[PDB]
Amino acid sequence: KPFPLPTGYFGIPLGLAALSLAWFHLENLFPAARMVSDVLGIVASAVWILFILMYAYKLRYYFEEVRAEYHSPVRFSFIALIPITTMLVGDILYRWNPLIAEVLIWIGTIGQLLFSTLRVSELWQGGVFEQKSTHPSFYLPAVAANFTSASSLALLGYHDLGYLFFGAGMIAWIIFEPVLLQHLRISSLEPQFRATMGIVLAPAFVCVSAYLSINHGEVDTLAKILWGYGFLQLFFLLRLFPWIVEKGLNIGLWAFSFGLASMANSATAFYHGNVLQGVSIFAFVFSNVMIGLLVLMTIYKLTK
Amino acid sequence: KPFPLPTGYFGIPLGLAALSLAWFHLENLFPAARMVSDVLGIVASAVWILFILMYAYKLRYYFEEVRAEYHSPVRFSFIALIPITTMLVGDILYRWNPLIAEVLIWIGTIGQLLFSTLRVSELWQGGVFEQKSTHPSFYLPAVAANFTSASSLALLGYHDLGYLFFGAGMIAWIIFEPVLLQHLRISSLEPQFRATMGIVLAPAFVCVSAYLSINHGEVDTLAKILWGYGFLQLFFLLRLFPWIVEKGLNIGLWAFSFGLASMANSATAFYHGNVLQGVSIFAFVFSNVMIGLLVLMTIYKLTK
Amino acid sequence: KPFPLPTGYFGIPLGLAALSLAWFHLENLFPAARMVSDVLGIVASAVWILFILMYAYKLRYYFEEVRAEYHSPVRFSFIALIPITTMLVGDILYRWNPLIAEVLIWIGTIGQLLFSTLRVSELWQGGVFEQKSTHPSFYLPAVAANFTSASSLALLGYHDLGYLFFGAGMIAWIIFEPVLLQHLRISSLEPQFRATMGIVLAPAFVCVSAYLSINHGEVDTLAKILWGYGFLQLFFLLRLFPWIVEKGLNIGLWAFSFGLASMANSATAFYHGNVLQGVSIFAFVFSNVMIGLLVLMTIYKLTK
Ligand SMILES: CCCCCCCCO[C@@H]1O[C@H](CO)[C@@H](O)[C@H](O)[C@H]1O
Ligand SMILES: CCCCCCCCO[C@@H]1O[C@H](CO)[C@@H](O)[C@H](O)[C@H]1O
Ligand SMILES: CCCCCCCCO[C@@H]1O[C@H](CO)[C@@H](O)[C@H](O)[C@H]1O
Ligand SMILES: CCCCCCCCO[C@@H]1O[C@H](CO)[C@@H](O)[C@H](O)[C@H]1O
Ligand SMILES: CCCCCCCCO[C@@H]1O[C@H](CO)[C@@H](O)[C@H](O)[C@H]1O
Ligand SMILES: CCCCCCCCO[C@@H]1O[C@H](CO)[C@@H](O)[C@H](O)[C@H]1O
Ligand SMILES: CCCCCCCCO[C@@H]1O[C@H](CO)[C@@H](O)[C@H](O)[C@H]1O
Ligand SMILES: CCCCCCCCO[C@@H]1O[C@H](CO)[C@@H](O)[C@H](O)[C@H]1O
Ligand SMILES: CCCCCCCCO[C@@H]1O[C@H](CO)[C@@H](O)[C@H](O)[C@H]1O
Ligand SMILES: CCCCCCCCO[C@@H]1O[C@H](CO)[C@@H](O)[C@H](O)[C@H]1O
Ligand SMILES: CCCCCCCCO[C@@H]1O[C@H](CO)[C@@H](O)[C@H](O)[C@H]1O
Ligand SMILES: CCCCCCCCO[C@@H]1O[C@H](CO)[C@@H](O)[C@H](O)[C@H]1O
Ligand SMILES: CCCCCCCCO[C@@H]1O[C@H](CO)[C@@H](O)[C@H](O)[C@H]1O
Ligand SMILES: CCCCCCCCO[C@@H]1O[C@H](CO)[C@@H](O)[C@H](O)[C@H]1O
Ligand SMILES: CCCCCCCCO[C@@H]1O[C@H](CO)[C@@H](O)[C@H](O)[C@H]1O
Ligand SMILES: [Cl-]
Ligand SMILES: [Cl-]
Ligand SMILES: [Cl-]
Ligand SMILES: [Cl-]
Ligand SMILES: [Cl-]
Ligand SMILES: [Cl-]
Ligand code: NA
Repeated sequence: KPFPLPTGYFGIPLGLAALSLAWFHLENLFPAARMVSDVLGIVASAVWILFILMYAYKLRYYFEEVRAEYHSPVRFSFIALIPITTMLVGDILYRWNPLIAEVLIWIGTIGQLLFSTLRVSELWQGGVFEQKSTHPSFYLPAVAANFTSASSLALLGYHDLGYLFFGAGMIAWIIFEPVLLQHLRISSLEPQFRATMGIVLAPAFVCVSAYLSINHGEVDTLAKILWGYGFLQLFFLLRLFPWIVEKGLNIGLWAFSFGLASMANSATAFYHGNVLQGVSIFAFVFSNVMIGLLVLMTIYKLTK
Repeated sequence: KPFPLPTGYFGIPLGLAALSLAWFHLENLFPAARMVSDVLGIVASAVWILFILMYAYKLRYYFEEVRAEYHSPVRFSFIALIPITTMLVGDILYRWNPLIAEVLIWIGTIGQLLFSTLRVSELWQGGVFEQKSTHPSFYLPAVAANFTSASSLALLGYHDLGYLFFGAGMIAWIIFEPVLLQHLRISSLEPQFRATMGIVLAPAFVCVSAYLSINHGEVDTLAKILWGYGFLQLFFLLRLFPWIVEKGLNIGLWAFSFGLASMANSATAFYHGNVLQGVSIFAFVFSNVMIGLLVLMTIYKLTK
Repeated sequence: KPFPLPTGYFGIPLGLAALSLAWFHLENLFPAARMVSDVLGIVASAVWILFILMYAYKLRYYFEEVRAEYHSPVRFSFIALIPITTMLVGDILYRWNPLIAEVLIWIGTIGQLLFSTLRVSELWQGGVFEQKSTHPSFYLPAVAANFTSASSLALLGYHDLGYLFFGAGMIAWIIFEPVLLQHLRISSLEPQFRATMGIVLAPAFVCVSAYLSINHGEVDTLAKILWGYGFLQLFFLLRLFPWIVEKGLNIGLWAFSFGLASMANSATAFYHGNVLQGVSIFAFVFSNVMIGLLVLMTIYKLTK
């Protein structure tokens, strides 16, 4: 029996793809990592293909559900997961076929830029977006899609292009988070949306990963500044975790994967640069354990 | 028959002065640019003189209109156009008389600092500024006046002073834009004010132009970050343009000139630094075509 | 007759400790400064000890007042003064006993991190913090505690750790000030709270002092950017001062000490780096005169 695939589900391959790329950067330090990087990679791409097929199905037979998602001042943001993961799969495929990889990366970059130009600017005409629309998911089209373009174009050798996209993501981040934290302080989020709190972890770590990708792994003052703020939000989120899962654990916690994987990626670069190697090992293992718990609970839900 | 000159009209020489200075930086790459730079320069200064005279007239015979502008939590910002363009005319005059140029630049810097100290701080006593007061024009006294002081003082050799003013402008920018974008998302702007959306283009490009002026044209990571965010807002604004001019074209679109000219200026520096030369040429030509359309429509309105 | 010590009173040794450390950095330029640095230092530590004892008393016999402070979405922030000054006293003691100094600095760092993880994140569950809770004092646990950890750990040789804490403070600063200034524009502050406006001066100068502490006194572009924004807020505050003390002078003005002392500290580094030496001397003297007026009025209040 057919069914419209919920767009949020792209968060699953996203996380897994990100984790692949983290292990991929351990290769020259520990060659066995390459094996791990391949397995995650293949799995992430399999799911991605399947999900793309399902979403194409949803575009033909449930198109009005997609349109309603697209016009919502909140739900549209999850549409951005599609180009994002498309770019990440591109990065994975680069290790085997740089030509398919570049095609995918350009599809994802052009698509996310076009999505945000169409929709996020249109938010500025007012009267649709409301105060209660201020959701962490807004980071996906505004910030994460940009950081992913930046690292992917860097992967292809377009470093200055990557810098333009990186600046767009970083300043969009700093421009949106103030009002998001203020809204969280005043109204916060209903249990149905609380799992979305995990995206709050993402901006600093995704930022630093894209920055280190474009600047050839140079762990400078900026990268440490970013890492400090990221660990601050990590601690806040750890303290908040009981409240976030107050109504029970659920697949929505895949929202943390993006931050967790990015932490692991950044950890790798901090480890090559010989900066805070102990914190790096801790971060790398902790994000891997957390994404492993997520995969275990997702298999338990699927097989039951 | 006398008439009080609307303060917004200083936007016209402002734009033209900025465009002059952009072409001025092409001189060592294409000497013919110097000719263009002179013509724009002279025209910008002519208008400036005329406008200053009119505004002096308005200060003597319509003073209460100026006072009402000054006390408004929205309209006061356009007063800042006067020192800003005063500084820009100073920069133009530097090519011929550095002494008049320095006098003008100090007048403009002291005047804008004194204006903002008097008025913007007073906003913090509450009860006059309202949520509906959150207008893009607030960037003029808070951000642009500062960036203009920074580049002008740099022009005079006061680089560290210029850096103080640059930091004031950049952090004021980052501190105000979050709530401005949130307000645009929720309420946006009535057609009477929509042309003011063009000032949203300005901060990143004016920032980067002032930064490159103070740092001797060094196109570094910061300048590329700024350029990326500026092009993001440019694209948003292009998408929004039909809505902005929904009630018809009008002289208010001169609000875009400041961003457009600044883009052209930054383009010049990016071209000397051999960074994204294709994007630079595109930006330079596009801003020149847009300001040319503005001059053509302003002549059509004046001669009809 | 016993009495619960008001937590805000830690602002007094804080300021004095900060001023000590400012003079301490003049030593190699003017050895007499070391004498001044010692006197302030000893006084700051005496008060600190006394205040700690009183607060321990308040914890045993007035515990419910402390708990009510802790649960308030506004008043909790002053609790952060305790670790902050604890760290500052640690820094002073370093000149004589590095072992006690390190113990104090770790107590203060662990304590402030734990305080903010417990309480500031909990703000994000909503419904307690209100729009009217947006107070400048929020900078203490969010921003200043972090900058103080950063400089203290640097003092101990943990420069990369210090950078993590510095980034947390700087991005927390930039993330909170937008909504604070917007709230000040719209509602501002009742006379009972107006003295708290002095904390608005603090972020940029405390930031730059921590940054120069961690980066070995290198006065670079960032430090000048910060100094420019700090002087902008200084001027705004000077203009606002009559309104701030509209209902009369009071001990609450010690809220300015933290910014003033930090200005003096930054001035020292700017003077060693040979950057804006005239502005540096002015800043150093002006903050010293202002904290001296504060000490004089506090003695007049105590002896009367
Ligand atoms: C579904 C994702 C694409 C599948 C392509 C798998 C290619 C198998 O790649 C394997 O790993 C090594 C290094 O990665 C390669 O050198 C070899 O091709 C093979 O050992
Ligand atoms: C990934 C989502 C892309 C599709 C987003 C849907 C946006 C289209 O929007 C809709 O398109 C219709 C076409 O008939 C028009 O009739 C409607 O006016 C318009 O609202
Ligand atoms: C949120 C904004 C943070 C920007 C961080 C900018 C830090 C770049 O600062 C650099 O650090 C080096 C220290 O090793 C110095 O040698 C360089 O002169 C300095 O430019
Ligand atoms: C990304 C989220 C971090 C992992 C969530 C761990 C759950 C934290 O809270 C849980 O309850 C108690 C602590 O509160 C402890 O008994 C458990 O260790 C922990 O599982
Ligand atoms: C990345 C975070 C999701 C992976 C699983 C984290 C573990 C959550 O485990 C937590 O343990 C508690 C008992 O200690 C339970 O009461 C909570 O419901 C449960 O969330
Ligand atoms: C109204 C603005 C001031 C007018 C001064 C015009 C000076 C004419 O300047 C012209 O351009 C050359 C380079 O710019 C100069 O070397 C020469 O003076 C002349 O060729
Ligand atoms: C460029 C605009 C500068 C002028 C701004 C007007 C600010 C003066 O403000 C007005 O000045 C009057 C002087 O009689 C006083 O009576 C009023 O109290 C005061 O509101
Ligand atoms: C919004 C804040 C962005 C600040 C950008 C800071 C970037 C300065 O970063 C500099 O980039 C160079 C790469 O060429 C490195 O060699 C330097 O070590 C590094 O300090
Ligand atoms: C700074 C503003 C950018 C220039 C405004 C160009 C007007 C964009 O929209 C106009 O309508 C249609 C596109 O929507 C096209 O037919 C036209 O090319 C264009 O003139
Ligand atoms: C800098 C932007 C102002 C200069 C003029 C931009 C051109 C705007 O041209 C646009 O073309 C459309 C038809 O294509 C018309 O419907 C719009 O009313 C008109 O704004
Ligand atoms: C209450 C704070 C601790 C008191 C310790 C005071 C130690 C007195 O220190 C004095 O200053 C000199 C440099 O500072 C030291 O070399 C000498 O110990 C002494 O001259
Ligand atoms: C420096 C301030 C530290 C103390 C903050 C008080 C936070 C404790 O909080 C209180 O503790 C009580 C313990 O009996 C509990 O019964 C209450 O549920 C709880 O609100
Ligand atoms: C608010 C964010 C401001 C960040 C300031 C970053 C400035 C670092 O910029 C540095 O300045 C030097 C100029 O001496 C250049 O030589 C370096 O290449 C450049 O990286
Ligand atoms: C940190 C606060 C700065 C010092 C406060 C100085 C008081 C400013 O205002 C006071 O009133 C008049 C100016 O308005 C003048 O007569 C006085 O010089 C000044 O004392
Ligand atoms: C750091 C700021 C506090 C130290 C004292 C600053 C001096 C404030 O002096 C001011 O002078 C005015 C008269 O000129 C009085 O009317 C004000 O009440 C008084 O605040
Ligand atoms: Cl579930
Ligand atoms: Cl470590
Ligand atoms: Cl018109
Ligand atoms: Cl190019
Ligand atoms: Cl008092
Ligand atoms: Cl100086
Ligand atoms: Na707000």
